[PDB]
Amino acid sequence: EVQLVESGGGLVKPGGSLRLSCAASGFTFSSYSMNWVRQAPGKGLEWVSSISSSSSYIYYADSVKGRFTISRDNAKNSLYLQMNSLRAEDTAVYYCARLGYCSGGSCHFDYWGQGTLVTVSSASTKGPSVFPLAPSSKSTSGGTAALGCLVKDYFPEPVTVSWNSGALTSGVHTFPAVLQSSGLYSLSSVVTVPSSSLGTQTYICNVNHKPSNTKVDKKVEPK
Amino acid sequence: SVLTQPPSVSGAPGQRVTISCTGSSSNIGAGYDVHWYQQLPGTAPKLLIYGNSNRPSGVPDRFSGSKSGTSASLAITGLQAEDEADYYCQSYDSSLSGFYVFGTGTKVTVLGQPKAAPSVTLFPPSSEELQANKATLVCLISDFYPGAVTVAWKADSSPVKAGVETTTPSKQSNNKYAASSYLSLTPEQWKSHRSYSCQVTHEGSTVEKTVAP
Amino acid sequence: NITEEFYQSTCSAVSKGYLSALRTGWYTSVITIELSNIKEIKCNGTDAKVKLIKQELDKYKNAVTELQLLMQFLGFLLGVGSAIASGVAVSKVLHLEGEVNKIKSALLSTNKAVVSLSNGVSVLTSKVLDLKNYIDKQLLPIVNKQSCSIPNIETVIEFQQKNNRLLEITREFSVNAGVTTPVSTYMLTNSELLSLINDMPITNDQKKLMSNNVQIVRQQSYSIMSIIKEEVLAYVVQLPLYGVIDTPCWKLHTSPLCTTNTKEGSNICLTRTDRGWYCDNAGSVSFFPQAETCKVQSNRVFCDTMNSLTLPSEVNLCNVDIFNPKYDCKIMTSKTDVSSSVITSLGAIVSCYGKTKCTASNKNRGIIKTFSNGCDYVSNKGVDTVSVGNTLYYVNKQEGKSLYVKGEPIINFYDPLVFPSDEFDASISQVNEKINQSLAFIRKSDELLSA
Amino acid sequence: NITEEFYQSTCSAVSKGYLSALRTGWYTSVITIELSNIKEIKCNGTDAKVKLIKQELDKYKNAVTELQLLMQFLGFLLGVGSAIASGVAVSKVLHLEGEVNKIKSALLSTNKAVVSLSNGVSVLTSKVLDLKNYIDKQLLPIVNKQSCSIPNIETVIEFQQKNNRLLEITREFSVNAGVTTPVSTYMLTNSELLSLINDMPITNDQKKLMSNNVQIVRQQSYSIMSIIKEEVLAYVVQLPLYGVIDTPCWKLHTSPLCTTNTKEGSNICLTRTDRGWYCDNAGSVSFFPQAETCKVQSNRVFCDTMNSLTLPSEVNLCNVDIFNPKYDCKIMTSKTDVSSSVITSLGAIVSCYGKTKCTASNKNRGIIKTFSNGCDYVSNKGVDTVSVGNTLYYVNKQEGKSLYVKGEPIINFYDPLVFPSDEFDASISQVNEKINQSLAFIRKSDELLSAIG
Repeated sequence: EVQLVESGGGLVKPGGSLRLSCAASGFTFSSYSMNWVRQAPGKGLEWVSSISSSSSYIYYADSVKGRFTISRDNAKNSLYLQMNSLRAEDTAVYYCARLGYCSGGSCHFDYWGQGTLVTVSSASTKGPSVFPLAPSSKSTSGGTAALGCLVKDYFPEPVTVSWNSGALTSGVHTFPAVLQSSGLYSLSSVVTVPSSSLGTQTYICNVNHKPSNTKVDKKVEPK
Repeated sequence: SVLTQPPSVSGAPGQRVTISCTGSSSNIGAGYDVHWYQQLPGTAPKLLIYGNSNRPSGVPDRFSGSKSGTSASLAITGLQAEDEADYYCQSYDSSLSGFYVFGTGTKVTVLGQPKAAPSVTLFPPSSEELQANKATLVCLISDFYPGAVTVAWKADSSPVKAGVETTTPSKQSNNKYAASSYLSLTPEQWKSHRSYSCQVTHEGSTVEKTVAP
Repeated sequence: NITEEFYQSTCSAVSKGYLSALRTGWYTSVITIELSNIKEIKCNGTDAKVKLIKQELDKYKNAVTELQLLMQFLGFLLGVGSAIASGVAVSKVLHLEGEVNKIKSALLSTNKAVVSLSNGVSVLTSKVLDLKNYIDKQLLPIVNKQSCSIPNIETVIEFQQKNNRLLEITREFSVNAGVTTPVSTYMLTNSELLSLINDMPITNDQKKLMSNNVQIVRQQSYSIMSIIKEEVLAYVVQLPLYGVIDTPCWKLHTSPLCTTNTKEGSNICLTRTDRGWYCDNAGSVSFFPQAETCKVQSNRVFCDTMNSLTLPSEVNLCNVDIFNPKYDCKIMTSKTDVSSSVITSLGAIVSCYGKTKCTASNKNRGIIKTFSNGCDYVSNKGVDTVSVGNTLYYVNKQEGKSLYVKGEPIINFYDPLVFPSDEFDASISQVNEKINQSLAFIRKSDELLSA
Repeated sequence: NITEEFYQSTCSAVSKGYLSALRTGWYTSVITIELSNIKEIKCNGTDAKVKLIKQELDKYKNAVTELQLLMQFLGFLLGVGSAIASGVAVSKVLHLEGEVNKIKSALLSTNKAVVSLSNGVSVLTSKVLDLKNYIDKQLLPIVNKQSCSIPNIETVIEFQQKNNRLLEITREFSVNAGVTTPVSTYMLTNSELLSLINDMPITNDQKKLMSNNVQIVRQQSYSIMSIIKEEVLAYVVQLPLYGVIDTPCWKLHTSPLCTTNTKEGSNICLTRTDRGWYCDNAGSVSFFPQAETCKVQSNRVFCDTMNSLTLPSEVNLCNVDIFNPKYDCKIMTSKTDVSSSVITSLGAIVSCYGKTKCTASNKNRGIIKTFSNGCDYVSNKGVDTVSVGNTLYYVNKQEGKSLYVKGEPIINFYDPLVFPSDEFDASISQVNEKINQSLAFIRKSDELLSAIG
């Protein structure tokens, strides 16, 4: 019934500009107050800007005053947020939210949109760097050894990793990538194999990063 | 100021759990009402309880909220697994031109499986990366539960917190959790310090592994 | 940004563009005055300046004694509630033992402070005047003695100044039985009220709304006298808090619509009855039949939901389609083809029937338009007056665009032989069914006569 | 000692336990202020203290000049009388030349005396302020002289104080054409007013009632400007007389009662119209349809028989049997099934129709009850607020026990095919005959249709 649709978000460099759009439907729009609430990854929720039902009252959070400009078009069922001089610290998912009615102020947000992602970083498309991970029988179980290869300092997401041209599927564990302070992602991919196969079977990991048309193969031998 | 919530709350299915939302004299103590929002992971936060103590249409009556003085509380009686999510209490503060305040967040973890020890596999820097004047130590953590781990690297006998990048705990296919952590060093440091250790602490237990040239 | 539309067919006009400020609830606030438990003046000196202090002091003593004695069109469809029930319940809580004492403590050092009551609710309190400190520390030790002296006469005037506010507050309550409205500057200065509004648990928009129109807040507030004991005077102030703000509001003007036959009493009339204020509200519409309970400041509208009805959004069709199937639009009927006029926000409606003279004029050029018999309209742009016979009206000179929406007057579609001209609280379907019910019987009755 | 009963079938509530204080009559009292007919100020001296007395004296002269010009639901069934007709006849008697003199004589020695007028009635008269003696004995000899002096500024203050009461009295009269209500403390102080009540020719119980509730008496009193002649100003004070006290009173709250069909245009409504105050009185019942004209202090009720009707005791049956054969209970009909609410004395009635949201809540626990479509009730015990859609009401927190009298809504007994939905001032019998008139209408038409050919 009640619907909210965010749009316009994406990637932009620090200092750039972005206009977020939220289209609503299903109810009498020009009767309600609207709000923007954002959320950085792994952080809490932060209110950004408020706007009255007829644009007569607008307030901004003291963190973002002068840099963000809220607007509404009651005829188009639309809500806009112009964001200037964007910083990397603003990197967050931005949510469209409606202010419900209460008896006496301090109201709640009854319905929320699906949110749009705005990522700001000093970042450029880069290819991955691959390094092998030499094995040994250390912490694992009887005859099991973990070998792999490391995909470091790549951007952006995603990176696809297979093993031996996809012929090997049993025992594969690919780990989620960390977002380093440099602004680059880095992931690993390991496979558990028998101790006897170290001197016999050849193991090559196949990394493919289609955003850069980069395909890299790294042979991993023990030390 | 901002509202205070305990970050981790754990309970078994069918248990009773409470969420403390501690405010200050500039928000709740001024009389403003409190509301709560339920955020399933990766989804849009939806309204759970409004007006301190009222559940909206289509919210199970298992949820109930209270407000008194400068504190707030949310009661989830008879916990079920569809409630593993993030929960935020919300109010209004009057300081600095006014602003809607949110709580610090409560990740409710429904203990559906017994506690699982974190599995630790530690890799040294590749001989190839030492040729490129870089060093990356890979500490792989898998098959633990609940989804809460502590990553501390120790160089010889001393702790090191510079140059650490740690993934967030992610949920595996077996409904257990996994996570990895990468340590960046220079090749001069790898030979200088005698050994490097990855120390993973989890639910009052600790697993530590060490590598050397 | 105000507009207006006139519908030729329904003899009514709608003014759009206003903004809402509807009082949904109330906030209670407690006012305290530190008084001095004074006993009989011991001094009986024969000094003129002292005599003035004596008789001025008795005005204080009697004022406390006075208050000490004190503690012993379609509006008929609206609801009926006790507006001051909130303030009343609070003042009753003050009578509770121990509640008074914790108050005197909480604001002993400072003035404005939040206090939690025995029931468990937080209310905003403030100290406004300290006569206890002045009288007991500067006068009572003097008067307690046999021979007393007053030197600088300025001392007397300063006492008159401080004590005057108490006397006027006491007088207001004695003529209103402890319930006064609006709230006077005697009850609360503007400096004091804004300290409340700024410290009130309301939204920032509510703060700015109340602050720019405080005089309206005064009119929608009650000052309720509570108690007076333990060397303290207290009274609660009930404040409106506007939970609904800036929704589009519109005002409906209506006037009678009649036929234009020459023969007197042969005319039939129809009048739209749903005039008053309408404001959007949670997909519904709050309706106020008595526009007098609503105040207008600039393009803002201040009403009270106490005197409102919550109607569905489909009610609006009565202006653009009175014959819609979803809302039966209320009207009334009569054979009273009397000439009258209705002033709108951006113009004037004129109901001119019979031999009545109906004209509208400009302040500079005099008569500009002469009306025909029936229901017509004219905009305020360049027109200032309106005359119905010898009765004269002025028009609001607020600027804005007005639109004459032509359409054949709906009264022309009714058969006068079957028009129920004796119904006073009816509606479209109610008359349409009354016509259809009354029309069918003669039709069968006539056929019976043929054979 | 307060009770309240709600009848589910009539969508109305009766609050019992109250006590009476009805205004039966009037007593007239004459208030005088001794003035000094002062004209030309001879002195034209230059001095700050002198200037203040002069310009204050002009306020006195201007004030007297102002007053000298002054000398020459079912409420539609109620009567129309001139409330201040009693004061008028009195003030007209004051216009008699000898009448003014008899006043000054009676109040030569003391400040209060009863005077028999030329008509033959005894009325209480009193002087409240003496400016003639202060002005003529302390000021006129000074001002009449060429060079005048004022020592000590306190003399100026003492004059302003005595003269101030006159200006506020003049100010009240000049904007109200000599008829003020309520009677102000400027018009009559409590020390003065209680001296009247104590000296009034009334019974001790009447005295004790008025004295404990003076602020109510003020609002039901009129201050009539009479005359100002010779060297005295006089104005008459009209006071209410309560001939009936402590009879059991009860208040009737009503609310609309409608059907609950899914189709909106198909519903029919009926509402009891006789809401208001009822008080026993000599085996009869005085009825007050407009409860706004009545004031309540504690559990006492102050009304005016002026806007009352004298009803038989059987009117009480409308609450305890609306279909009784002895009193035809007045009602009205309509098809306007709109949501509304009525606050009672110990609770609230709620009429919830259509899809409007109607709930009642607690200050601590939030919503406690959600209402069904129709007419319901709830007591003030543990309930503080009530919401009907966007409209919000508070409930009285007066203590007392409430009782829910369950019963099927009476509207379910009316066939909407013949229901007269256009009657606005009707009653039980008036509705039944309108139905019987419509029932005979189709029935003979059916009978004529049945016996053709």
